[PDB]
Amino acid sequence: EIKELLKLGDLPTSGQIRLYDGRTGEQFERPVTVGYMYMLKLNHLVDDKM
Amino acid sequence: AAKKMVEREEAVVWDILDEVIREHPVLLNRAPTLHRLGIQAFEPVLIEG
Amino acid sequence: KPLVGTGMERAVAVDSGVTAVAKRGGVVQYVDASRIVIKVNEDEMYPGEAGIDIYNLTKYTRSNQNTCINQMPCVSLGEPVERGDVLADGPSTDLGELAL
Amino acid sequence: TPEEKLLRAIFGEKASDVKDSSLRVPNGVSGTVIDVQVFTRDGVEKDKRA
Amino acid sequence: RVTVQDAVEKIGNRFDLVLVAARRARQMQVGGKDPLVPEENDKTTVIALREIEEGLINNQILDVRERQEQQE
Amino acid sequence: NGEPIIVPSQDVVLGLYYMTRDCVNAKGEGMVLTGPKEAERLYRSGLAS
Amino acid sequence: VTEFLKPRLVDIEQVSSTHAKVTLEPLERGFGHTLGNALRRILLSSMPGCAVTEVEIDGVLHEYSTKEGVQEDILEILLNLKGLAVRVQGKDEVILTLNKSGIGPVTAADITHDGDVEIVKPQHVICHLTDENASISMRIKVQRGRGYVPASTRIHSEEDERPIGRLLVDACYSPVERIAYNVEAARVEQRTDLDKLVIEMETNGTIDPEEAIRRAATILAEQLEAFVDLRD
Amino acid sequence: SVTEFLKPRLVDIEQVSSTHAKVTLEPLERGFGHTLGNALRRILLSSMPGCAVTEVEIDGVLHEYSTKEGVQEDILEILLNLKGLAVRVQGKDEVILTLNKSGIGPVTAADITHDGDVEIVKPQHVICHLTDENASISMRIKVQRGRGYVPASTRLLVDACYSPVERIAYNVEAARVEQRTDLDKLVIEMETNGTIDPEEAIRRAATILAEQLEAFVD
Repeated sequence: EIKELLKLGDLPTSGQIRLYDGRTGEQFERPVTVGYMYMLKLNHLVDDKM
Repeated sequence: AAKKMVEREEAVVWDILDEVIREHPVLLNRAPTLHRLGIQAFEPVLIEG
Repeated sequence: KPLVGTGMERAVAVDSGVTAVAKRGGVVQYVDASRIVIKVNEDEMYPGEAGIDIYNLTKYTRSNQNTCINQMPCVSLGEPVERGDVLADGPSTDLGELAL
Repeated sequence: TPEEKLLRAIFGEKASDVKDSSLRVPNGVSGTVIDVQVFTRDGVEKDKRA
Repeated sequence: RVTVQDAVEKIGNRFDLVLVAARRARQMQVGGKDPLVPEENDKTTVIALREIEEGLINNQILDVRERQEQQE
Repeated sequence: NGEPIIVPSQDVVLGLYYMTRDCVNAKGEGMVLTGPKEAERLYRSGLAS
Repeated sequence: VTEFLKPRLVDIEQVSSTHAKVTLEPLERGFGHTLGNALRRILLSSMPGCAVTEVEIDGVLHEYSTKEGVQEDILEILLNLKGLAVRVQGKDEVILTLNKSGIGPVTAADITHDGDVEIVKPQHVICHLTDENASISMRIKVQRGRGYVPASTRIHSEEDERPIGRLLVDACYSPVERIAYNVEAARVEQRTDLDKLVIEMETNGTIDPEEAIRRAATILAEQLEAFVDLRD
Repeated sequence: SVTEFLKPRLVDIEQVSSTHAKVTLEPLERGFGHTLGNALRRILLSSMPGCAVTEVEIDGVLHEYSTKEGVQEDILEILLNLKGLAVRVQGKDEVILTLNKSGIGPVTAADITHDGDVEIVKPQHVICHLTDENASISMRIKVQRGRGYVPASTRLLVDACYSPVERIAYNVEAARVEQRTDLDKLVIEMETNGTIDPEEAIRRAATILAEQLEAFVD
């Protein structure tokens, strides 16, 4: 049901697209998983631990 | 005057500190010091953050 | 909001008291950044009452963990609400859904 | 001490006779003051900010 | 200086190296000396290891030089 | 035990394993190169895998 | 072998007011990716812009207040105003003024213009007035810059001084927001291996695409002119 | 200001040998070290004009692979030793040279005929060893001025290393002006074959991109 929902977009149904390097512009080969993880910000800051 | 200058952290005390920091190790140690490689000395390179 | 949620996110947001949940239905008489005035409908108005109830929002107050607790009213002017429905999201809530 | 009896006789500025236990922002934190609350004992009158 | 490998093999002991380089750095810092090897904007304890590296500071060379400083 | 403790741990070994593990039909098969300089010049220009 | 051909712009395709597809046809083999990626790094890195830097509001002390009769805090207003796209012409910093009364959404079109200061997106909603007797008064200090100064480093100590009611906004002076470049083979008559370069930039509106390409190429060429006669 | 950026105050060129340099550029704008050194590496690798051999015949010994007795080193290793030959050629775009040698000694790159425009930057570069008084070799090499790396499979044909730099690789470090340490520091390192010097190799390639930026700058 993810791949079917991915096919409702025009995104590749394996999950992985082909990413190009930011600095040098040549691609990473063997394509890379991208997507949207819900990343948190935990209550361990470096402003309170330094 | 040195105390008020480096409390102000003027544009010269970074030059004096990077002079001070050059070959002067810092003992970096992490807490469960099970063996002697839990304490090693490193030359410090000034980063921000 | 979490794009990939569990559907529990709305229930935990509402049941934790940090949201401002409409006790009765009605239409917003007035919205403000610190208060929401809900003109209650004739259905549930309890005939010895004055008509509206004022939700006094909690602005930039301090948490136990020294963070900020702040309520943003998500509804607009004249927007009809029901009872139970979220009018102001608490800290870490997007539209009455848990938003961590 | 000596070398203060010579220095405070040069510029003549007295001993301050009060010390400066005041409240300052701790090191590193830069913020915005968003509330000040003054609580007074009843025997003490008030001041202008209270 | 990264490693003291040439210095510890030029003395033969790792701890007496620390003591000898400490004595030389004390002479160079507060004792009043000049660096024997040219210092390439090094701190005082790196000049001491680069003087031990070139055979120019051992315990007996430092001691006979202390004899010569007493000689005047 | 006198084995090195500065063993490359996880990303370094994936890089060193990925670059040094062969493929049967990759681009630039069977060429003859004068040395490693020619090999890095061929790979970095995108002529060889 | 013979020599290198030199490119020039063949198309400035304004797909929208922001989205643009410039085209750069005559390029040598292997200069397509070089020029496209180098120009993407210059464009996404360092273009001049006019993000707002200070916002002052009459009756508001700090960013953590609520103005009476608006349904937003000051922080939501500042974060809306940080995304104010505005092109200023002859100036470098210009203090716009926002006065609005009555019930309504407060847009970017309600700002008193100057003639030499051009908002490109006037429907960018700044705040939401929700009372008839309530009204605001802003002083939106646009300032020309390049890159990204957070407000945490804009206040060095201070310029000279600062009153208790001047809010600072972390200015992202960067007009561009997305650069894609494709290198496709160029249809000319004489040669076959020559390839075109289509940069599909996505600005915020406050920059011309041909002007941005020329500014990036000027930056790259002057760094290369520092690189072109070395010193021993 | 937004008009100025930053510029390399220092450029100190270490010269480990004459065919090897390590160029450094201590102040530079933030993230610009990659967008400069990557551009220079791509130009020095794939579009840098020079000349080297492209094909050879060895007077009818045979085509692929080989069989030749009386040579000590293999053929497809003679092709390799010809591949590492770096020649300077004048406005003649293609030159065909004949290498004939007999004896037991190892034939060097000085055993070519001389025609003035062809210069051999290392005339002691061994092409073959002979070691037999009976056998001998006679080969017609074909130098030609070209663009990048043009292999044989994209074409007794040799791969051609037209580009005069053998290895170019940059690193990027950090530096500081007074308090600003987010800056870059390009530490470009390159080795040419001998066709040009590496200080001339950067200044020719950085020329070539500035010409490629002709119709947008002011």
